[PDB]
Amino acid sequence: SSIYKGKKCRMESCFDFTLCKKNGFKVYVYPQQKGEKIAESYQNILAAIEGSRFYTSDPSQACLFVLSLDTLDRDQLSPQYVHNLRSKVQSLHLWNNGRNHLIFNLYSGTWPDYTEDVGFDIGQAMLAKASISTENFRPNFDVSIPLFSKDHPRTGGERGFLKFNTIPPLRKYMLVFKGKRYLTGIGSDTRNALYHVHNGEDVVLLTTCKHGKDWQKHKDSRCDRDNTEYEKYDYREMLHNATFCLVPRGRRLGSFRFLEALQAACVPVMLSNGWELPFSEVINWNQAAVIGDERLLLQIPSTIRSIHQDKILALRQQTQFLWEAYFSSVEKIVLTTLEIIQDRIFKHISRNSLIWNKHPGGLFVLPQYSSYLGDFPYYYANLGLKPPSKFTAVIHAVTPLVSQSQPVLKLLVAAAKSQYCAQIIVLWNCDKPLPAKHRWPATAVPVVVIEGESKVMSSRFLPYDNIITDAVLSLDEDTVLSTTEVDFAFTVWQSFPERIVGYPARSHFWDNSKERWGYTSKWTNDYSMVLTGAAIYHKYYHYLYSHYLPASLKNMVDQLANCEDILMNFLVSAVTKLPPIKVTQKKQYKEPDHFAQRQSCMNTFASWFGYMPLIHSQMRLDPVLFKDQVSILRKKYRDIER
Amino acid sequence: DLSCRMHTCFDVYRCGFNPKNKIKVYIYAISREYNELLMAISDSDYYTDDINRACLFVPSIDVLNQNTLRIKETAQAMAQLSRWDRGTNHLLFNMLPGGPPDYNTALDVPRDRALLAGGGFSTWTYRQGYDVSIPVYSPLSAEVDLPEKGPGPRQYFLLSSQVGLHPEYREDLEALQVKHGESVLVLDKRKRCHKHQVFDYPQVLQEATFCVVLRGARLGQAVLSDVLQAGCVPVVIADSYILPFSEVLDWKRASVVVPEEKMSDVYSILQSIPQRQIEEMQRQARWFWEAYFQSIKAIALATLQIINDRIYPYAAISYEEWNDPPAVKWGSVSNPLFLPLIPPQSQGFTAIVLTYDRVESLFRVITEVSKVPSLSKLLVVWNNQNKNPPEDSLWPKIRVPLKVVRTAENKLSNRFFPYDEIETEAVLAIDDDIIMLTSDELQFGYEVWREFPDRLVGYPGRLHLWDHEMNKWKYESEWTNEVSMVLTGAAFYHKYFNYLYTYKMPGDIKNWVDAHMNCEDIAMNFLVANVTGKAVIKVTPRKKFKCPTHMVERSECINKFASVFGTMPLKVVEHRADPVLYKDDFPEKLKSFPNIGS
Ligand SMILES: CC(=O)N[C@@H]1[C@@H](O)[C@H](O[C@@H]2O[C@H](C(=O)O)[C@@H](O[C@H]3O[C@H](CO)[C@@H](O[C@@H]4O[C@H](C(=O)O)[C@@H](O)[C@H](O)[C@H]4O)[C@H](O)[C@H]3NC(C)=O)[C@H](O)[C@H]2O)[C@@H](CO)O[C@@H]1O
Ligand SMILES: *[C@@H]1O[C@H](CO)[C@@H](O[C@@H]2O[C@H](CO)[C@@H](O[C@@H]3O[C@H](CO)[C@@H](O)[C@H](O)[C@@H]3O)[C@H](O)[C@H]2NC(C)=O)[C@H](O)[C@H]1NC(C)=O
Ligand SMILES: O=c1ccn([C@@H]2O[C@H](COP(=O)(O)OP(=O)(O)O)[C@@H](O)[C@H]2O)c(=O)[nH]1
Ligand SMILES: O=c1ccn([C@@H]2O[C@H](COP(=O)(O)OP(=O)(O)O)[C@@H](O)[C@H]2O)c(=O)[nH]1
Ligand SMILES: *[C@@H]1O[C@H](CO)[C@@H](O)[C@H](O)[C@H]1NC(C)=O
Ligand SMILES: [Mn+2]
Repeated sequence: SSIYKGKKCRMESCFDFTLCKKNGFKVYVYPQQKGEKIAESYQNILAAIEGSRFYTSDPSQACLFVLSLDTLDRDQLSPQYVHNLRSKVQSLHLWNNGRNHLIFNLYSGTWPDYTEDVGFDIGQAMLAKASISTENFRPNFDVSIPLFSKDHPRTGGERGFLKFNTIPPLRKYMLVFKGKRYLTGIGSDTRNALYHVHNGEDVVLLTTCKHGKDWQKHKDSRCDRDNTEYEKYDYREMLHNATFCLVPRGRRLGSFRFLEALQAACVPVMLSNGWELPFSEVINWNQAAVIGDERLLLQIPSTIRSIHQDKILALRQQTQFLWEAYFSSVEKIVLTTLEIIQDRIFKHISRNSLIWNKHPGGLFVLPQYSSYLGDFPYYYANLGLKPPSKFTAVIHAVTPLVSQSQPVLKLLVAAAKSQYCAQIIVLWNCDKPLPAKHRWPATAVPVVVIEGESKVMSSRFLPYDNIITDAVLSLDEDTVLSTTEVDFAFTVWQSFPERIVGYPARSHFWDNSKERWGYTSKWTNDYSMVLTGAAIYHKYYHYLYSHYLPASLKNMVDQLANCEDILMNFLVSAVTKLPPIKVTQKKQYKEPDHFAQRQSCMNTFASWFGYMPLIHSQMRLDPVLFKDQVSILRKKYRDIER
Repeated sequence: DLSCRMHTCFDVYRCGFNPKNKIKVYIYAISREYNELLMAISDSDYYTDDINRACLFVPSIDVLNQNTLRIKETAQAMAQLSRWDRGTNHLLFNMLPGGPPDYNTALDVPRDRALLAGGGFSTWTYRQGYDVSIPVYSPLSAEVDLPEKGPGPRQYFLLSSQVGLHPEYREDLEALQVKHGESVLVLDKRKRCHKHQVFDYPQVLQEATFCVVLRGARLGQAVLSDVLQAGCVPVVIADSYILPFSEVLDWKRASVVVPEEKMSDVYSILQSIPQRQIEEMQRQARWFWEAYFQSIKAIALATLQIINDRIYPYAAISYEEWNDPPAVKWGSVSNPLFLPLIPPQSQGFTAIVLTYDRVESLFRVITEVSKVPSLSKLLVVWNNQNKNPPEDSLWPKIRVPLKVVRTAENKLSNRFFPYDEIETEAVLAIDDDIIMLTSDELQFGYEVWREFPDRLVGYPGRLHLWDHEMNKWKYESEWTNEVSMVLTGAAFYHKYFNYLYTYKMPGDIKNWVDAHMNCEDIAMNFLVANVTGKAVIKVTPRKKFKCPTHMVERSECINKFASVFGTMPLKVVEHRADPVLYKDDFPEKLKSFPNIGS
């Protein structure tokens, strides 16, 4: 560690593992001094870290420290550059040569020969710099982050551009580009040679020489012709009409053009040689982009035409997935950086490459639950595995057991008679003590009763070790069901394991009269929420609710004693990007303040997510031969109609 | 030189672009392992004879063994190769990068810019996109052919079979053995002995669930190949070491890595791995051995493939093509239309109607399909070469474009051609005798297809069952509580499925269906279930489609198709997607589709 404690820093030498030493991996942010100008982008990064689940206020507990000084822009000529930063960071008591420090940086270098002049001496801190060259990138230490402007959304999302997936996966043009060319300096070599390849039919490469205020002095013969054609085409309309969007190198290796290319669904053909692509340690960029060498600039159209239709289809879908998962907002970027850091501590608890490069993505797949891909409801097709044929019933009881006619008893035996059930868990969250053992009716499957330590609605979504099946049938105390209904719901779940399969569908909407989201429970022609009161879902969503969600939302849920099912559906629709499944015609599965709390919850969840992840759907999965004029001796699920 | 990456060190003027995206390798005119490596490279497609057209140069010098290297002489020979040119695009293979004075975890030759493919790489001596980490080939992999033991429970849980480990490692392992006992089988000094008890060294590794791999020197041991061959999940406790072919192989699914300092807690780490994950890791270890660790030929081919993927990133082979075992590959899916996007209702669908001597009923199809609000374009495939389409005045007046396409041949595959005249994503392939479908039913089918645009949303309900008596598949068409097929009499599906039928259907299924003029819908459903990996979605309770030797042919069709695919890609479901608020006590006006009933 003494030999390589410098530019050759790695996570196993220039990083103290003993500070985390537990399942708690926390990140600490230094206080702000109320005397320094702060750019809005670094403030957004700081707010995203502070609002995260990795944030703690105790420097002793945390094992990752974030500076409050603005290190985003290190260009001395930039208006957001902060002077006297070396002495200002060396005077920090917690610096410790920057041992567990993450430094966010977006720009570096002055006018002549732009380089990685970060300004101060970073020491041992890993820098999450934006435009990192390959030879200046520490592989298992640094994180290559995208270059984003100050207008990048804090928590929302542009939601991509590809709303049609039509074959053949080609558009009007094949390669497009419209940006400035620099007649003096470094980094315009690849931009001054685009007229060679420009043809005007499908390869449209537009440039303008107007840079700064003295561009007229150094102009040449070619600039007059090129500048005339510049106004012919609109840049936003151009990226949306090309199968591939050229993303060359400007002054620095990276550019805003990469993220716009990913968003516009056009597969980026990066011509920035020696650019460590954003999050390259976890993302395979051969699946979402074409990497073109700068030396072979003339052969680019040929290599582009050689790409087959299937490859183009895959590339477009993959770039859209990467945008929607990791690069959509600043919170996405910082959470991705923190999780990439986290995966490097406990090696046996990490996300395999199939997790990062596939739906739903690494943000929503937490290895602390299980590193086995079959323990998740998303990777059944990628393996040769079928959904498990057994499920565990969890009953949330809040009323005491006073009479044998209570609905919690008839429901417990109802789930037992099903051929798929493995066991039953009765979460007893009542003020009265636990009922007698003989009070539980005899069942084929074992019955386990757990008395909740904290009688809050978030306890019903805890990852209990007593659940031995990947599937969970979550029922309330007042849930009325038949064995046939449970069997049908589980069989339907077996085709859609990543969703929530349940009876009570509820919908959401936007109320323009109040400019806020609205919760609807009436019979509507469409739905986007099926409540957890009677629904089947993978048990990984329990871990997701327990850990991924912020403490504030769960605390509010506990305080109001409501909105647990709404939040669960929010999380499921966010992870899956698919609407939930409602089964059968069951309109009521039971038997003014509630609605207001639910609507406030919906608005709060939308504010935290930055958008509405719930997706409408106007179909339900009913049994074949349901209410069909056939002899009743042929149907399988006879009792559903009854 | 560590500051040597592809974008600067490599000379891409030598291999710009080829119609076949395979780089060319030249070999200049010696241990037997290197002879085998050169033979493997020579017989591959990468081999070329013209020096000018080559992109990679592999010298015919033994660099795998460094204990008898004579580094000065080897460096002088590398310079003397007369084509070194500062090692711009040369490749060197190594397996023992260490020195008796000190082990640098890299080759000690100058190698100013040459590509290195060495067994032992630390994260400091490794260039990310430049060098390739190769396995340390074990002669035991081919010298003794261990029986292919099936995955399952083993006599021992954790095991360690290494000779001459560091005393700290031995102390930690003995502490674990005395703390647990009868499970941690630490072995000492081609036979291993615990305490007066002898195990067969290659075959004892088959008696354990997890296997311990440590670092004594060169940072990479030959025991990894033996552990992979025996099937046990390897545990690597080298602090700073990258597993071979880590660029393309997913070792998180085939190994467990724990730091050297955190060795005393290895048992608690391993007990957190469920048994199913253990079986999967064992399968992946065996797959890695038979595909990459088996022979010097496999390692050489893997290295050349990785370097080719670096040179031509757009043509690199997939992750599944790298680390999915053949059983998994047969069971895998790799869905092409995977992006969870919901197409807007602003767009619509194109209706392909295949007609053959039903002119009176064909216009009924046109005026029934054209009434739906979301129809974009209507396409009629006139498959009869003896009767011309009626006069354009005879065609009915509709709100959407209608065009007719003449077919030079009479085939049932003419329904599934990717016509450039189709501009939308969805295709409503409907036969000429389908009239009973109302406008609302077709609109509901389209709406359900929007929520499920990667499947086959059909209105006919079919099934297939297994005939135990005859030991063969049996076509089914009776009204049953199980669906496996939806016929193309009314099917919403992606135009990519038309492309797949026309250009990618396996075997002679297209030819056979054209010859027998039957069973095109079955073939389409088979292809959709094979490529998408999930079953069809049947919509509506409607089952009848005719208002006013074939079946045995359908059974033969199913049997032949199952023979061609080698399995039954179809899946059985009970999904009859219906409109919500179906058959409820609700006003008819507010219902989305209040015209579904049969
Ligand atoms: C309880 C009660 O009163 N039930 C009545 C129903 O039984 C009755 O339905 C009848 O069921 C018959 C059946 O076996 O399902 C059905 O026979 C045929 O049904 C279809 C008629 O077209 C045939 O399906 C054809 O199969 C072809 C194929 O590819 O194999 C397709 O190409 C054709 O497009 C398709 O039409 C089916 O093969 C027939 N069955 C068999 C075993 O061959 C009777 O027609 C039907 O009457 C209904 C009718 O009103 O009433 C009650 O519900
Ligand atoms: C989708 O269709 C493809 C074929 O187009 C299926 O691949 C085929 O799957 C079968 C079933 O495993 C393979 O059969 C096996 O062959 C090996 C020898 O190759 C034999 O030893 C085994 O006993 C078994 O019979 C077949 O080889 C394979 N074909 C190819 C080219 O790989 C695939 O399984 C289908 N997928 C689904 C989900 O149905
Ligand atoms: O006509 C144009 C050219 C560029 N840009 C934006 O400018 C940025 C990069 O282009 P520019 O040439 O200004 O910078 P460079 O590419 O030279 O680094 C990106 O955000 C582009 O979206 C734009 O909006 N319109
Ligand atoms: O040589 C032929 C005969 C029929 N068809 C079409 O195939 C479909 C199936 O025919 P149908 O069910 O009407 O009768 P079948 O031939 O199947 O008994 C119809 O759309 C016919 O127009 C065809 O393409 N070629
Ligand atoms: C780019 O595509 C849009 C469709 O969104 C179209 O309106 C526009 O005309 C296209 N641009 C050109 C130059 O044709
Ligand atoms: Mn017919």
